[PDB]
Amino acid sequence: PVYMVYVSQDRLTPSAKHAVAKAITDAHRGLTGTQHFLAQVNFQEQPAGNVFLGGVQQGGDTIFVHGLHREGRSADLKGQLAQRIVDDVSVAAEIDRKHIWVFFGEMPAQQMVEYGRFLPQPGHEGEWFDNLSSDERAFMETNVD
Amino acid sequence: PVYMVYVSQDRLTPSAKHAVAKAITDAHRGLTGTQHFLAQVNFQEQPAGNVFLGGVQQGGDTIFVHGLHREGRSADLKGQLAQRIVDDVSVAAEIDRKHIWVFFGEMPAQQMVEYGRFLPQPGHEGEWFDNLSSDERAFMETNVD
Amino acid sequence: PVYMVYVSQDRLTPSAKHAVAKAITDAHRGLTGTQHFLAQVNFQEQPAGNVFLGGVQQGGDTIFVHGLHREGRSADLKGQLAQRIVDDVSVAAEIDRKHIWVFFGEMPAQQMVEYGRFLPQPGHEGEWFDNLSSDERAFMETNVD
Repeated sequence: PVYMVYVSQDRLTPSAKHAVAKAITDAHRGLTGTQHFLAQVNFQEQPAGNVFLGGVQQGGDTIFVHGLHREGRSADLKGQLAQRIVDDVSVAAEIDRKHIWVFFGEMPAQQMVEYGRFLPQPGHEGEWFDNLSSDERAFMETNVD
Repeated sequence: PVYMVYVSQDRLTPSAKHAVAKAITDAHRGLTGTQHFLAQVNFQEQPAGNVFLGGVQQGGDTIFVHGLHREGRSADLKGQLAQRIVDDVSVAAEIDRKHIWVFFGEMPAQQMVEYGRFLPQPGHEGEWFDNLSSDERAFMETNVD
Repeated sequence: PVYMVYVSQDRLTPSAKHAVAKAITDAHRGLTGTQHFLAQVNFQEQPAGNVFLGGVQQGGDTIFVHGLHREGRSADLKGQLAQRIVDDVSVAAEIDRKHIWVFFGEMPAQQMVEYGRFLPQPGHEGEWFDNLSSDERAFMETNVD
């Protein structure tokens, strides 16, 4: 998947960014089976005051997670995954849960490309990994924490 | 909903950001009934010259509104809401409507979290707000302009 | 369409941004037939280190293209469009394909607005253009390269 994470500049230190990425990644790995290296977390920083809620300019505590997923999982799994992200981003960022927004969007794997390769359907990532060329496997392997 | 608003750096003054947010938020409330505090406007500023139309680098005048909505509304309602955002943002920011792009994406409310809580379906915002904590309602009430 | 392109700061020069924007616009136009001026490429730059793969912070090499399309095209056409974007962007940015992520999201044209006007169904771009007013057609025409 790709998790776009919209935060205010200077709200998360580099280590807090690492912590937030590891929380989102571990959650997605834990609940779906997808290997760590297929999960990207992409922080998008904007000056504080760029978020408005109901017309009121905000400080810099709001966190918006936009999660882009392959189609094919159940509503039940997706709810657990969103709740676990709320949970673990709150702990990892030391920010209260009422600041955390999480939307999941879904697309057919047939129109999703990671590492220059089309994604498999959500249960099939094991065989998929194996007919990647040598180098592709070696490269992805290095992206695991 | 979350409205992501893609604009160039220094194109909108802070007063214009407030007026554009208010404009999007009032149109959304006026046409859907969703309470003000549930509508987020998130400005993503980039240096002018980062937008290309037909391969031709632009100045800093294009505005792309990307609305992330719950599923359940009619095509006619989304059409009126898209058009009102066009008209009202054009007025708020004093920009010709030909600079304004607006896309709506929808997701099930079941996979959509705001203020740390799962959203209801689009007609049930009343019941939903009546079963939040006292604190949660209070934090939420402060985000109305 | 709108192509959101997430790249690291100072990884693409002005000229490289242009080439990547031309690669995408040409790939889209070749394969779909949509006029050049209807294809927006919108570069979102963030400091290097804001991208985490498997929870591993990246340099500034990763590119994520998020395509926002009208519904109505075949899975095979979109597979050819995604592959050609990956290929052409690889040459134009001088970046290995293993760094390129491409996702397509689709929405009904009835909730999609470009240049302040609702988009037509795919394939209906020609007739659509002529019942635009003279000045709208004229502003649009200037965005071809």
